[PDB]
Amino acid sequence: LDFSAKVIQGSLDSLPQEVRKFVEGNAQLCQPEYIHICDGSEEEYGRLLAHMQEEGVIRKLKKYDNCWLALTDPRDVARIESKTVIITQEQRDTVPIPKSGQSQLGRWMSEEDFEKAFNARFPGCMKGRTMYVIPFSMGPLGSPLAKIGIELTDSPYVVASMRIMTRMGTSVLEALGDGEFIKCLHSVGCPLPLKKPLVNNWACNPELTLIAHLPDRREIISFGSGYGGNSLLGKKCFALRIASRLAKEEGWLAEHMLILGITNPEGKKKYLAAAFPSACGKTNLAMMNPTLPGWKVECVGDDIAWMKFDAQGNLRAINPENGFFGVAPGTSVKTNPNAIKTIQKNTIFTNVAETSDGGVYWEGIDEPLAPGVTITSWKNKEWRPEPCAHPNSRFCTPASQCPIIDPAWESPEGVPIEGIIFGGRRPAGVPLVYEALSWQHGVFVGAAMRSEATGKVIMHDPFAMRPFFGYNFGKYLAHWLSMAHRPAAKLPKIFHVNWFRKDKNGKFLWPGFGENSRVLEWMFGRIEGEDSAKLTPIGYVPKEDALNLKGLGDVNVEELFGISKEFWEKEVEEIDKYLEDQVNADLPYEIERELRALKQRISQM
Ligand SMILES: O=C(O)c1cccnc1C(=O)O
Ligand SMILES: [Mn+2]
Ligand SMILES: [Mn+2]
Ligand code: NA
Repeated sequence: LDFSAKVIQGSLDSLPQEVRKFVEGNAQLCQPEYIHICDGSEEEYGRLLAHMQEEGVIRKLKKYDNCWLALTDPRDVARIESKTVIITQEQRDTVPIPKSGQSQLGRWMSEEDFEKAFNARFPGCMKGRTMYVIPFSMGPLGSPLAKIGIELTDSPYVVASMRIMTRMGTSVLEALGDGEFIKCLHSVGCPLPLKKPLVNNWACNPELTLIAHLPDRREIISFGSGYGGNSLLGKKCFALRIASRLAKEEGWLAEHMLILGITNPEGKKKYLAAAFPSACGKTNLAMMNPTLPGWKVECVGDDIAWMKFDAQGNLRAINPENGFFGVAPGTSVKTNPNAIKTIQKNTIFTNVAETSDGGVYWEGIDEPLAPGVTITSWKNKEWRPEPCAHPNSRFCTPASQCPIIDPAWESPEGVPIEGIIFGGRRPAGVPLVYEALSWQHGVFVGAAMRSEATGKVIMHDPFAMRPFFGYNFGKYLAHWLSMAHRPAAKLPKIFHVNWFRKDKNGKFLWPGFGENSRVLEWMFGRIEGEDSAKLTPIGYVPKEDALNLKGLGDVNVEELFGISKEFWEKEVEEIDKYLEDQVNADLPYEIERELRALKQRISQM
């Protein structure tokens, strides 16, 4: 009952009553050998890294300043949606009841089934291991938008990564007090003595992997995987799934959006948010190096945004994270030079390749290696240019190290969002940029998002939230629409972008990268009320010569902004059937109305 004798750091007595209960009740259940209450200190961090190094769990990267490499079990390398569930009394609160097929907008599990699953996994699960108690805040410590969690885990890798990806340690505990917190429980599911072989010194249990959310109990319970999205419970589980439910209840928004600040040559600054599918491109835009002279781009965050209208009706956003857990492959000086600078210090890498001189390597890194330098792949074999890095391999780096981190990125009141950008991977039919005709149309544009996966398949990913909805997507849509009836709400301009448009030959029509600053300039000007737009059936596009195309030469703007009736007829039809099937009885009136209006404008082409 009393686990005081097994505490190796901190004190049960010093914790708040409800934090003590959570820790102890789970210590009784999981049966850890020790309990380690994290203080978040450098001493704690450095010593835990050194200990993972002793046990072959991580390798130090001698080329850089305090960087580390973990290579995982090939079976445990990404989020598993088919094993990710939300528990509520009624299925319909978690997912809309689909008309004809299976739901693509979430996975419900009953309380009864979950309790059985829990009981078959967690008892004894931490035997012989340390239970780490991680107090963490999501958002700047003083922010009224910030929310506090306690994560218990038996993985040192999760602890170190949480120190980066959240604000972690003693000060969180002192701030929390007798307040409320999200209860976060995680185990890798490998009690000692090990029943099964350990692969690549990476403890996991694929067969029993389960990532569960119980919003009504304020608990996140995750078993069997050590990989980021499944084990860093503050991130997807808390900051999108639980938080989007809380957001709905409390009248704010929790979204899968990057946040950047952009300043023009006359000193005026605006903040924008953007939701793109997990098929990334977010971190690139969030850290964009703008080519346009006199423009500046600074990063507030690259993944998640918690947004709330303030008393003045401004939509205020914070980044609830403390770091960047970005996709490593494809990251280069060319694609994201700001990312390269960030990750050369104090960064934990996972499943990337290692050079013989202790550097990192991945596909699309585009840095020649000196003759003499050989490469060891993420699978721990020598490698010759099978990919040297796993395609979902990662870097985990502090946000404060980004050389263009926004000076207001930790401001407790957040930053005012004046524009919201949706977008996706569309080779055909969708213009480079357009602007929604209204808030209601803008919500429909988010609802309608489609993107080509990596023959090709084009999938729906509404609001970039398909894997992340905390609750019924229809009600989520209703929640977005309600904002139009909030008292002083200054509703931001909604835009949609497609970097991926190809010509007949399969070649990109837009150069992208830092040239995307040119599209951001147009957005900026439209927010200022400029007359730079032309009306089309799908929304406003830049009118003749509105974009700055100087220094690019002859970009084919006709094709790049071409809108075909036959394509868009097909598009609205496909969207109609998707919303009817997947949202069904929960599709709000106003979304059906936007659908009809779009169909109608197209038919008149
Ligand atoms: O869980 C992930 O893989 C993940 C990790 C970091 C940022 N985004 C994602 C995502 O899928 O959107
Ligand atoms: Mn993401
Ligand atoms: Mn309305
Ligand atoms: Na390993």
